[PDB]
Amino acid sequence: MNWVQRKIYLYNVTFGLYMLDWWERYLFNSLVVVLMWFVLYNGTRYFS
Amino acid sequence: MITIPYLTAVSTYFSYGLLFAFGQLRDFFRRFIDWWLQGYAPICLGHEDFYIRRLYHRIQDCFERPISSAPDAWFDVVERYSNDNNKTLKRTTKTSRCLNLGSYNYLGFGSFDEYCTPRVIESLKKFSASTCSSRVDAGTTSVHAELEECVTRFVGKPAAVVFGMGYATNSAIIPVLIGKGGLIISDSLNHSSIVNGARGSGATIRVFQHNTPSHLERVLREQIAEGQPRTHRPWKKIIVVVEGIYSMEGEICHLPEVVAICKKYKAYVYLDEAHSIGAIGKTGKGICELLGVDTADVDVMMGTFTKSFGSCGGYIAGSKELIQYLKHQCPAHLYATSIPTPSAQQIISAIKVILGEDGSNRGAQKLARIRENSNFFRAELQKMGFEVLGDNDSPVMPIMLYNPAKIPAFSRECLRQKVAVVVVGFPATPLLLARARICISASHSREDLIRALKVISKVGDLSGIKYFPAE
Amino acid sequence: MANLYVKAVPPPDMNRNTEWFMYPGVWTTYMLILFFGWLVVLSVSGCSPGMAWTVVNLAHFVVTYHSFHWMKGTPFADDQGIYNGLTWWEQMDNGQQLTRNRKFLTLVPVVLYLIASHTTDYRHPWLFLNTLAVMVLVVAKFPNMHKVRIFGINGD
Amino acid sequence: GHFFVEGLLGVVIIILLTRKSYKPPKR
Amino acid sequence: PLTEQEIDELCDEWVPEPLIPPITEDMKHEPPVLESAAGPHTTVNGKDVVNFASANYLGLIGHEKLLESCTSALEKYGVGSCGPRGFYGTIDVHLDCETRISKFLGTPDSILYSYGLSTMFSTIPCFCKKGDVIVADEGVHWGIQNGLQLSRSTIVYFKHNDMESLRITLEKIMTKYKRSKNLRRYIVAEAVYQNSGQIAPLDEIVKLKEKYRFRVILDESNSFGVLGRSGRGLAEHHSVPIEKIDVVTAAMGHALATEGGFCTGNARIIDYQRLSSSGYVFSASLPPYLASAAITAIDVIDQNPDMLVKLKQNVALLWKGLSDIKGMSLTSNRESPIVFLKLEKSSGSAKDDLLLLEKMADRALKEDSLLVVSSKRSFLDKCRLPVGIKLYVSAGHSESDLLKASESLKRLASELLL
Ligand SMILES: CCCCCCCCCCCCC/C=C/[C@@H](O)[C@H](CO)NC(=O)CCCCCCCCCCCCCCCCCCCCCCC
Repeated sequence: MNWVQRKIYLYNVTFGLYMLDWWERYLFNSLVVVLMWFVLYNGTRYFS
Repeated sequence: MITIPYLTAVSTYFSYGLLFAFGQLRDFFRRFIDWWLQGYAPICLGHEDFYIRRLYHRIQDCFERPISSAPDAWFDVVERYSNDNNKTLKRTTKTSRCLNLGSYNYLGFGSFDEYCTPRVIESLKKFSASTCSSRVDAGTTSVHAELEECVTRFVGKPAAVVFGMGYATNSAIIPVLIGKGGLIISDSLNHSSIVNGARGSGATIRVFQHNTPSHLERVLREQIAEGQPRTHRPWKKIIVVVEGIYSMEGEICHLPEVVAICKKYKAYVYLDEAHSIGAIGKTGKGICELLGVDTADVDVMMGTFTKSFGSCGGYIAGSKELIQYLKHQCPAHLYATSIPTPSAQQIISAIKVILGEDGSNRGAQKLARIRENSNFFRAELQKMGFEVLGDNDSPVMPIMLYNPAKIPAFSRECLRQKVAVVVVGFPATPLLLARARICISASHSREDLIRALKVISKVGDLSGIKYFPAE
Repeated sequence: MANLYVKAVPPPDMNRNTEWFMYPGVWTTYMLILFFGWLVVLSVSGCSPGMAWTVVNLAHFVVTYHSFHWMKGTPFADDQGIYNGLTWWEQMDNGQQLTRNRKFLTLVPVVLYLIASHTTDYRHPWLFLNTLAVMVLVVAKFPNMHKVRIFGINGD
Repeated sequence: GHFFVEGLLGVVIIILLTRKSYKPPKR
Repeated sequence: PLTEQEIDELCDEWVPEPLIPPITEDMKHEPPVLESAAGPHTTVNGKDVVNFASANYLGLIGHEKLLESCTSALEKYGVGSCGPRGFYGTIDVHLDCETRISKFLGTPDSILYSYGLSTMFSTIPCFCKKGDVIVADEGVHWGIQNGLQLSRSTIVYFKHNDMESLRITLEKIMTKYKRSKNLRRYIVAEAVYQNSGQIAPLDEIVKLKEKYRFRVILDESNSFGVLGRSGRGLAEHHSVPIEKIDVVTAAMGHALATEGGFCTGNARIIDYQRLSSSGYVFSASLPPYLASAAITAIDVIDQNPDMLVKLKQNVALLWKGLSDIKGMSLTSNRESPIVFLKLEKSSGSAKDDLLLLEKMADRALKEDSLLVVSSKRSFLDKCRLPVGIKLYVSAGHSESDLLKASESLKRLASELLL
């Protein structure tokens, strides 16, 4: 395992995604990737 | 009592909320799927066992692992498969060879030694296993009358009675001593047998902070002054129940500071030497010898032969007229079947080894070897940054995890590298405190401990369970 | 990456259902879950903050009323069924009223209703709903409405 | 119609943040 | 409020009760210490005596083929279990025993318990909660009536073996709860009663429960391996499918010469008791050598169905000899192997009848070498059935020792009771 492959693994155990099933884990991962793009774009452009 | 890293105590509640929100969505989308048993009522409501199908079924391969060898330092683990969409694990051939770290033989008597097996086997071909009767009918053999004298010499007290179960030694004896109109100040963390034992009578139950005597006295004062709940009558009895070593906390009781408080308020003490009857003490005589406390200060003493002596059973020690009363009124002595003969012959011949009456000198090496291993293993984990509980001498050392998703991650990554451990979850322990239990015996060599340590250190880097600073 | 330790002391309780609420971090997570949801509804479906604070207040009333004032009993068979006729709210704090934890749970739906009204200029299509929530949610957390059922609904 | 509600709840909020915790009644 | 000095007196004027009551002179009598096993012909104080107090019905104590199977599993696993079943206390022999029992009885699944007497404390409280109804039998042994109290539910009793008093109770239960329909109802019985020696009629019990929608829990430890024509149990006796009985528990410390218990039944009820019991998830499992002998003992029962027909002959030969007794009267059944003998015409009081019975059981062994068992009730037992002496006849008893127990029991009651 390289560095990112270990940080992704550490992210899974701390937030409880290691236990969920293949769709449950993909339904929450996809909903967090959309909230990270709506903050970057908006937040760094709607203020400054 | 348990320092919790604040930031790790916020991601634990967020992980349990994700397992609850995703568990209530699959229940409402399954209640509508029952539109596509004969007149009776369901053996359980859907909302009853919610944490047995939405939490325990996700990690069921970390429990009930079958083995096909004696509970030794090394044993064989049977590999199972999921077959039908992960619902019924079925076992195969193709065992493994792991390093036993989740059993209980502290002194290493649960295997095959050159002094007990030969004697136990020779006494089973003369009495033949069980005797099919009670102890007041036909169940008192010569081996049952000689085993009640060995336990009286070991423990120290003037009399003793041995039973066939360690869990029925607390549900069938507390109702005899106290009833309706009495009080039981129990410690918070007591075994379920004690609790069920207090609920078997009409006695009221209270609870004082785990292992702090300054709260026991404040609980006793209120109860003695106040009286019985509704009708303010004075209690007729008070009994205080404590434990020698509190397992899953690895804590040795503050027995001298609990004896002196109960001795002033006229209460009775009830000791529970389940985990500390062959493990701690310079001669294996328990916590009354390690802490140096008079043995006549405690009224009743209960114990168990399952963990140190490698044989099922239990005992109660007390004064000579307490045993005479129990033998005549206890329900586990009048109705239950006597302890099997080869299970009682393995306690006599194990006690004769610890006391050094076997001719050899290998009874003190166990007691010496079990003190080093537990001290060297616990001192090597603290310097690596782990959070291990215990004092200095108890051979139980829980490692805190705090996250429900680190239970399978810690067990499955240790089994892959051939180390076997035990993990405990939320329905059992409190929501925030999940941990792993490590048992160190007197049969592990130093090389085995070194190998196990270099694996536990490597797996704690991935999961990041090194909550403290290293060195 | 680890600091700020707290030696959480163990209380009495003896009820696995409602004893987890005394440990440290239960308030900072109740507010973090309300903020995380707000941002999750403002991004998946582009809206205004006022229309996001109303959906976070309406969804929080359906998830709290069915958990705190509907389901009775405990999901653990360990205690047989001693509390077979007590809603989580009635089990909380062994019957004690107006405690430190009962004051925070009663002051969360009120403060979450003042933010969903002063960010939507009141109006009338949303002021009704946001007024039915608090009314029905605060009335149930009264010290007098203990073990009382309206017209014998869900009480035997 | 916008200040009579925010002005009243602050009064009600102070009322329960000062009450004394008491045991339930007896039989 | 009481001051912290007013409190200090109330803790000084308080004086507690003694831990135990004073020990009397009639509260101490040591039982016999026997040597060389415990079969039909045992040994006490040198002299050879006749055993009638051990509950081995099939005569498997000391069997040649049980010792060879205990030794092999005792030299391989050890004498201890080390740990619970939920951790690392699950050896393969434990799984093979549960597979063999269910194949013997013809049932999907099975479960093992460590102690024989503790298979009813965790089997009753685990099914009934604090809001259900139980209809017990008012003559059930302590083990069963302790699990009835552990499960905080509503217990209603009925007359001993009176199916007329069962219908009356069921009718009144199905009216006092006409509104509720969530309520779970259970009927708790016992195949061959220990305190009376009567055999339950499983013809009306499974016909009355199929009209009121109840559930049955049979505790058949005194019938499993002896009552049926093939040794299946009570079900075979009354010829009823073993599927109508929802739960079937038994103890293996009777006709199996081992220790432990089990609980047979469907798969949805067996696996639910695995993850939510009390004496299964909080106690050490069976030692492997004790569970490796039950497997051997079950095969002996299958391969030899004649040592059952030889048990009926023994009980019918000891029933025809005690048909003359004056002081007492056979109050048991006729096919059950627990010949009871309640004493006709109560001499003294409750504690006076239990002293005259224990003195007659002591003289029987101290004169002509006979071990018999008499009723022993504690203050926790809530049974009110008549007291008496019992004889656990076996299939290994001879014809000479079977007639030597009726002669010394008929001449010992005549010169005492009367
Ligand atoms: C996806 C992120 C969160 C999404 C929703 C998750 C929050 C739901 C928490 C519900 C709390 C349940 C309280 C009592 C429920 C009882 O009924 C049941 C059965 O009786 N007891 C039990 O299950 C035993 C108690 C243990 C339950 C563990 C759940 C606690 C996990 C989080 C606790 C602290 C975080 C939330 C505190 C309360 C939040 C209230 C819900 C917030 C509204 C969300 C809507 C945006």
